[PDB]
Amino acid sequence: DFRHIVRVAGVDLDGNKQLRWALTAIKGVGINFATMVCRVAGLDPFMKAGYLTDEQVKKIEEILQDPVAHGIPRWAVNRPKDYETGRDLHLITAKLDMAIREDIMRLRRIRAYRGIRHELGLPVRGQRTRSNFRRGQTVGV
Amino acid sequence: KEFRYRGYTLEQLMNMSLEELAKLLPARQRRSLKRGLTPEQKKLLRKIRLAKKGKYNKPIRTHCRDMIVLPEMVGLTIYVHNGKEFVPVEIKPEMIGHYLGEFAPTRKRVQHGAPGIGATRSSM
RNA sequence: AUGCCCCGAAACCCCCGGGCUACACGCGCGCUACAAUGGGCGGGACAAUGGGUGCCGACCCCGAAAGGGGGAGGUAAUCCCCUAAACCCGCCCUCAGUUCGGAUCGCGGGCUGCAACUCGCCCGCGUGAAGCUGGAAUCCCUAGUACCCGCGCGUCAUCAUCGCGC
RNA sequence: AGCGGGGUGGAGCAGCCUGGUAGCUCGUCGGGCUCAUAACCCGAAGAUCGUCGGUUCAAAUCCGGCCCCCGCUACCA
Ligand code: MET
Ligand SMILES: [Mg+2]
Ligand SMILES: [Mg+2]
Ligand SMILES: [Mg+2]
Ligand SMILES: [Mg+2]
Ligand SMILES: [Mg+2]
Repeated sequence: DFRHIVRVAGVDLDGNKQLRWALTAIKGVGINFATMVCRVAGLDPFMKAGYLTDEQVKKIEEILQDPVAHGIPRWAVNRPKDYETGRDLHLITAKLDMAIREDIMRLRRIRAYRGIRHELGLPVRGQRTRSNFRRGQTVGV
Repeated sequence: KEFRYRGYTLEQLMNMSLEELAKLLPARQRRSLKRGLTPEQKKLLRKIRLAKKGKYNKPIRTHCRDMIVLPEMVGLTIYVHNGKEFVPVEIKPEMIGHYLGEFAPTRKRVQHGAPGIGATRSSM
């Protein structure tokens, strides 16, 4: 029955944690989204992650593939209105990382202001830079 | 490798009404278009359409840093004032939805020199 | 307000776009924390000062939220802002960079305004930096005072980690 | 060519005989105190140890050949 390690979607999950908190180890799933997927799958969010069966893991991964098709609202995904296809998508792990990298690269290609700010490693959302954001060594007079 | 904005090609974006296009832009651009264009932007758009028709074979220079880039503007070159000069901008398809002023920086990049007298407590 | 000296077709009067918001670095005053003298979820209690016609808006309907469409009463001891938080009860977490901390960044939705890129504020999902109590030094305070907790007005089309008060 | 000695932050020593931090004075940078300067107090950067191996749970130094340096002597083309 109990397993101290369970692997879901290429990530090893603790078996002693509650399922809702165990699922947060996946990059791209927070506590709220995990609770949503647990409720959609018809599983108690407070159950130990170590009591899962293979069919339940398969169901969870299937839900993670296309959450909108399984009843999750369109405003709860982490990439609505995709730039290429125009659909509402949810991404995790490597695909999420490369999507973010592609967004920043697209900004850099057209030489937009935010692209230059990303290149130079400077604040992007309009902060002041005279006092804070200091990371370096003191220069002598 | 072709360009698509929400699953639509550039030609499909060309044959769209202004109201139809606004449903694909983000919230800020949709609100700005819903409130209408300022008279200066009207004159600039008239010049752009005239250039597209095959007339007005002259450089296009403007002060309208807050004009939203539209699909019908792709392929031209526009000179946007940055405070003291007009810099050339070549409009690419991936610029749809951005303000012109985003491509004409107003400040020069900083290269720091030696700290002067009074920069530290002991130097005063 | 005002003497003298200067400019007097510009150093006067308007309009457009920028800047005062830059960033190897030194310093002042603060906010948020480094967790159990807690974090989260559900439930239960008790204020005062002030302000309102270019305005305050109860009550009904739509929306997950921010918000949207109508709209009684009020020139005010009459109507509205206005059913505060710290506090108490039950359940989960048990000393861990974590169910502590929330900086930074991606996508999407809104409001004010003639205009939101430079350079505004709000909401949803995602991401998850330093920080594990602080050297030499140094500040405020004697009673409904200090500490801790929120609220009102000024500024104000929109914007409060501020000032003056409760 | 023979004999002897040691190579330790920017400088000068500890650090090996008795193995447990790479430590002590000066120097550079930053902050305190003062109306301000000097004196005085605090913090930080800076030598992964000069290469391999033997010892040890543990040392560089305890030892060994290499890297070059320093001192003395021999040395009649
Ligand atoms: C002196 O004696 C001389 N000739 C010796 C040899 S020189 C290479
Ligand atoms: Mg200023
Ligand atoms: Mg937390
Ligand atoms: Mg902005
Ligand atoms: Mg701790
Ligand atoms: Mg001094």
